[PDB]
Amino acid sequence: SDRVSSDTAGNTATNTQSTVGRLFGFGQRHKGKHPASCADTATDKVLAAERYYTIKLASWTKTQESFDHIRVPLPHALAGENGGVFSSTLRRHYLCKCGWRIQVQCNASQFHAGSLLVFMAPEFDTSNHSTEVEPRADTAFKVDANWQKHAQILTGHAYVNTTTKVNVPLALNHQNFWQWTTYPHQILNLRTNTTCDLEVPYVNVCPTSSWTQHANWTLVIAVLTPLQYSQGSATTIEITASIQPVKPVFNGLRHTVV
Amino acid sequence: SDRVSSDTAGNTATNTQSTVGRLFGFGQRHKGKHPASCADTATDKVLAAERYYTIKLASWTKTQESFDHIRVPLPHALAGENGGVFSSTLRRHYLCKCGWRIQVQCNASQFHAGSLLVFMAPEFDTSNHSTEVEPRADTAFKVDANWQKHAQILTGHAYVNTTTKVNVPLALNHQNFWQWTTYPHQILNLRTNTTCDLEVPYVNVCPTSSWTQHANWTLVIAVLTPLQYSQGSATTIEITASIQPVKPVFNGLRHTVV
Amino acid sequence: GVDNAEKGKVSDDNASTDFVAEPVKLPENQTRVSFFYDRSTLSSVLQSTSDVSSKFTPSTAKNLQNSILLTPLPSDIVNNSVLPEQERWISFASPTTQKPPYKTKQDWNFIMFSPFTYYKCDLEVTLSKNDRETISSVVRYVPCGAPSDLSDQTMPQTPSLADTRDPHMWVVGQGTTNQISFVIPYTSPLSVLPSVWFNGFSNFDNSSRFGVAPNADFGRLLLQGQGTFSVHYRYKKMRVFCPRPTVFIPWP
Amino acid sequence: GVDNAEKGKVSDDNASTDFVAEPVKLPENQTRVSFFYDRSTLSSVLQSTSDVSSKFTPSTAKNLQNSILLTPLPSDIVNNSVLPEQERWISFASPTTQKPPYKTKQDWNFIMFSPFTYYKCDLEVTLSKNDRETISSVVRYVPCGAPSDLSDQTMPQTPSLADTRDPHMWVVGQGTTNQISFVIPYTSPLSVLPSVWFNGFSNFDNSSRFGVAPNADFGRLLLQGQGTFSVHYRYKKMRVFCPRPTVFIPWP
Amino acid sequence: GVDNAEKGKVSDDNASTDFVAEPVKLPENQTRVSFFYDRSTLSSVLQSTSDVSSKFTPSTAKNLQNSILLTPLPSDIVNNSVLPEQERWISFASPTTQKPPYKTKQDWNFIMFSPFTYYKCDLEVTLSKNDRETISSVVRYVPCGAPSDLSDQTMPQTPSLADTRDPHMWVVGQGTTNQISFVIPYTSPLSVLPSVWFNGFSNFDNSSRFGVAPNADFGRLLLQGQGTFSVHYRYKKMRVFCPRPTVFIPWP
Amino acid sequence: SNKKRIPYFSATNSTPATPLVTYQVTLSCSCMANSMLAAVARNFNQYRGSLNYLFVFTGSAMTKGKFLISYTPPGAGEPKTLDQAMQATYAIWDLGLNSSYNFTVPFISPTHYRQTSYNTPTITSVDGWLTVWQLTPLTYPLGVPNDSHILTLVSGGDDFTLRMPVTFTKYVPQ
Repeated sequence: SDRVSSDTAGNTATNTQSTVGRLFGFGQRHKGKHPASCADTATDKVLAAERYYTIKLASWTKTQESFDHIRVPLPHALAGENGGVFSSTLRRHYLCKCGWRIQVQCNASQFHAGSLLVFMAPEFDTSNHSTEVEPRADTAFKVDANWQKHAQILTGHAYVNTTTKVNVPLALNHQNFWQWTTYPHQILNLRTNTTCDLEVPYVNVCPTSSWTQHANWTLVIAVLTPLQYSQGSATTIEITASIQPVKPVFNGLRHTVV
Repeated sequence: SDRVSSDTAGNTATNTQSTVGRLFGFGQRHKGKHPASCADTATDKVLAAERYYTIKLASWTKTQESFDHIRVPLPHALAGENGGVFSSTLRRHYLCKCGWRIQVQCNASQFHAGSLLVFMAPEFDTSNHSTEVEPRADTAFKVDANWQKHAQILTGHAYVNTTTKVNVPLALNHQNFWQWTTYPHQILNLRTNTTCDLEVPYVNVCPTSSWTQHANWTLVIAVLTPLQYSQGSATTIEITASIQPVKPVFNGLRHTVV
Repeated sequence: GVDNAEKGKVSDDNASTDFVAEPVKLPENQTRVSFFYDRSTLSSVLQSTSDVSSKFTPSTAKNLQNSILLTPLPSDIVNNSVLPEQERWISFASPTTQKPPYKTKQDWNFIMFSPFTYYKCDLEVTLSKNDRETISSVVRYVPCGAPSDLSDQTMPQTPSLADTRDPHMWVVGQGTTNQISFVIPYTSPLSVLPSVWFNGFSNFDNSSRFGVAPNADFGRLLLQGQGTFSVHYRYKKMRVFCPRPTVFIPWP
Repeated sequence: GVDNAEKGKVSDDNASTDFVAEPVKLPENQTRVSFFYDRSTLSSVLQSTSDVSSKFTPSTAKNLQNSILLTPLPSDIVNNSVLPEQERWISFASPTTQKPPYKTKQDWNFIMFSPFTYYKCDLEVTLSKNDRETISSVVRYVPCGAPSDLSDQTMPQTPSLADTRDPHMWVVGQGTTNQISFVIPYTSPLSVLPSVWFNGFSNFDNSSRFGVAPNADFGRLLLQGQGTFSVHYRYKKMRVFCPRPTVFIPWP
Repeated sequence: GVDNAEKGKVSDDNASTDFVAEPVKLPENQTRVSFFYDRSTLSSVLQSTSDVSSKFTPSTAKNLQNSILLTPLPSDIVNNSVLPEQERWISFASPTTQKPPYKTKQDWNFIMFSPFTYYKCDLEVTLSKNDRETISSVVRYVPCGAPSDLSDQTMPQTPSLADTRDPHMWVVGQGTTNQISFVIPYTSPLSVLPSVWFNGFSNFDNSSRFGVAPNADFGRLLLQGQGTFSVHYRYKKMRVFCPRPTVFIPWP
Repeated sequence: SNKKRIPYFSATNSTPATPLVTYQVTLSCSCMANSMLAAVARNFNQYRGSLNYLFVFTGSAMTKGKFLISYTPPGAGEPKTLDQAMQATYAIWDLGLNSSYNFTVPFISPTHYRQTSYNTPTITSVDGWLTVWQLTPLTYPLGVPNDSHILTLVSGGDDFTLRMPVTFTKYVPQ
């Protein structure tokens, strides 16, 4: 009913029929103001970049447990070729400042059970935790390919070998997921909605970001209640997301990164 | 004196100290209006694309004769990686409409002699003439690597074998260079100026261009008077150009071309 | 007086600038583009050997087809095309002589003198029978890029060319004067037509003949009935854009 | 955006509804029904082998009669009828080829494109001689459903078709141009004519050919004099009612 | 009453919503961020074995350096760095015990309770001598990211740390009370400091230790003179941004 | 599946890496050959304006799912992946209470008018493709047929126009 919602962005448009509204993190929106830390007049209002970029994220199975999650580093998740003009413009600029408008999608049925927590978090560790190796430029800002387990992050994850780990009780990349709900979020309850709509402004340690070195925002999808269904019900349950950079402004035009 | 001129465009700026003014072809400028043939709101006012792209063009030697020339297909000359954000945006759009602001540079000395004709021409044949082979996507819109001779274009150049050429008196790609001066132009006389400044609006058979199939504008540098100098004078005389797409507007956003 | 051609333009002077003289200008307007091109010039020739009441079938005979592509630029059968297409060059009809006639159709006056890159206009077409034998012909006009519809007769003994809603003309009898004339509007999907060259391809895989613009014509004329007919073009409300070089002429 | 086709109709959107776009509408009116159908299209063919000064006698020769039933729909001799009647289907002329011409007369353009159930209009008829031999013919127009009057001559050596008060035309001589044209008003007793099918019978004992409406035509044309003549129809002040499917086209 | 947590937020109710009750709110403001953090908490410890009039030389002794990195987050010698750098994790001092003390320096109260992603504030530092022996020490404060200047004495028998224009303190004598306190302004080139993690690198070749922000501190404190000194931090005009999870606590 | 012509396409509990259907935007598409739009357009030379592609979900009320309908302008060829398709004009269609989705192919052209038909495709007669992808798999409970049928229709949009009356290439009915 009042749950039918359409949202336009450039030459793209998202549509849902089970929305529970859009949550604005910090009650703020990125207004697109130029960073006062740059003298060069920024490149902005690029319609071809102010749109929704949709990508498949993961398959939800009965094996996932509460707090298992998928991470989507930003803006990096869209710095690839599929980032269209947002990407091609980003790659050719030293700095970028922007917010995010996101909708994650996931449908099941009236006979399926389970729920996900969809949230945005600033300075949320996106590094690989299945190794004791130091994170690198090409391994630190990648969209998770597999669901991440939860136990190994409560007290953090030090990039040191297994035997040293014993004398390291806490790492600064710790994430007490029991409170992940304090981050701007929404819940995707299979019985209620098939979409979640969020939007966050630009936050960072500085006016604009040298994105090549920093993924300030992270979109995270964690299961809260495990997926359940009986014999006969659809077994393929997938999660998708439409990500829109809100009024991105670019500074420091230069040759592209490789 | 009044010949010192600076021109800003985005994060670029050209400077000359021997200008003879800027010539506006057809006394018109591209105002950046959206094409009425497209329903989608165009992407425009991209500061990172509204700048001067400078490239080396050719070496001028005593062997060049009157009317030998170098061609610069547009927008193709800048559709490569060195086209910066203008290029990366162009490659991801079906249509593009724009004008051109250009300055070709070439210095010598008070002891050198010779002159060049710098002009812009619409629908000026940019195909390869050193073969009887049909022009292709990757050979039709390339910036000349070598000076083009003049004799083989007065009556055109048919893409047919040498023996058939005998029964083909005229081809539609003919260019009576004796009148090349009827095209918006300027002259680079070594004794007078080291730069030429031109600007042309957008002209074409239609509202906006499917650039992938058409190079509507061509920048041409032809020698009018052969280069001369005595023993001892600098022998390396090179020609350069700063090309700026004037208020380009893009329509039909899509995945990139390869 | 002195000037600087490198500017890109110099003043248009008269005798009074340097000498003790007066301007001698007299009003004149026969140089206006619209007026100059608003007159009929031979631009094509057509030939048919089949009767009116029969099925039209594309044919060629000594470089003459029974259909025409309406364009002042060179047109002819290109690489065994079913109907005439716009050419990119002119060829002699004879493989020996090295002298005209050419095998390609065009308005010689337009090709030899078209100092512009693009043009816009309506087309007044005149079709005349080359001999005094009583005419009996049917002509079909097909708008730029529209279906040629080279189909069979749907009814016995009827001119298939007339079996259409497309504009068509039918002239016959001793009361007629062996000719046809009419005017058609600009029908190309292009805003303006390229007068000489088109620096590009017409399809997305860039496989077409480089140099020829897509749908750069005023349609076509298909004819049936006995006879050879000459064609004239008259450019109505002619408008031209972007000055460009004229065809080179051999040095005397 | 979302909608519900089960309603029976959905909105006509433009790019602005879902995207950042603008309407791009340009004025155009060549799609108006009246304008579209107000042009001559080949719709029939007639043939006669008897002279002007003789008694008109219904004849057939290789599927061509010397009289016509004025209707865009298929018409032909039906079950040995004296004159052509409206058909319910189209047949090939040849029993072998499986290719046109068809033996039935009709306006192919109307049959292939008549997206309406009923229509109303006046009829402009054009009759043209298929060859340049000097014409000498008499044509009789008989209003819809009126007596054909296929009687003998009442006076020696006179065209029997002209022996009427019915509208008739007489063209002859080297001063003529071998054609005839005229416009007739809608004369059917029906308010509007069925454009494709008529789901019923025409008589009270329901013995007629189901599918054909009674008096659904614009009359007939009887012709005498030597020659084969093609016929065109032009629908004046054309009005159509109740949208309906177009003729199906084979899948490419 | 009912609600929908999927919205992202639900109402903050009191007993009156569902029951026959009244709000019971009493004014209170000791929960304000500024007030809460505006108090001194142990955050570091320093140790020196060299006299005042000597050249300062970076040293370590049982996990205690003679210089400090001013940051509430864990700091310590990292991979043989000359001076303490910000750590990414905490380690026990003992390789056996699996019990504190830790070898890394930090404000335990800040680490254990910092429910925000970024913070801004001035720093009030307190330095206290761990025993009652008369103090005789010189401390040098170096702004965030400024040169450490670990140079030689330019003059004989003078404290090299005092050989600077940088803010420095000198306390000595039986009239003193063995402590030093002062407040420094936020000096980092960053607008706000990351309180827990920094999801990125600090250099352009992304070779730094991922997780540590560039220049995320309040400077450093170098000390010379005999003794062990404990350090306290007091966060003045404390401002925090973006709520985030607290350190997890083992289940009772 | 037997090369027979039907007014719908199928979808099920999976997300193919290729589009479920692909329609080239030309009033000449064999795909819309028998639509009223094409039937009328065949008698005109050029068109201009929006095109409306209406999709009606006919699956059960218990079936859910999301489609990504994309319109890719020409120049770089047909989109080969979802990544490419979503880089052009697109709308995400979510199933639910409302049964159909009205998708508009914006009129994006180098020319003001476009040809209705052609001998060989040109930049004035062929305008790209409309592809519908499965964003999320069609999902449903037990006791529901795996295949859902989506009806597909076309028509001119609000600002759609045709011009220049002509006769199309004749053919023999069958």
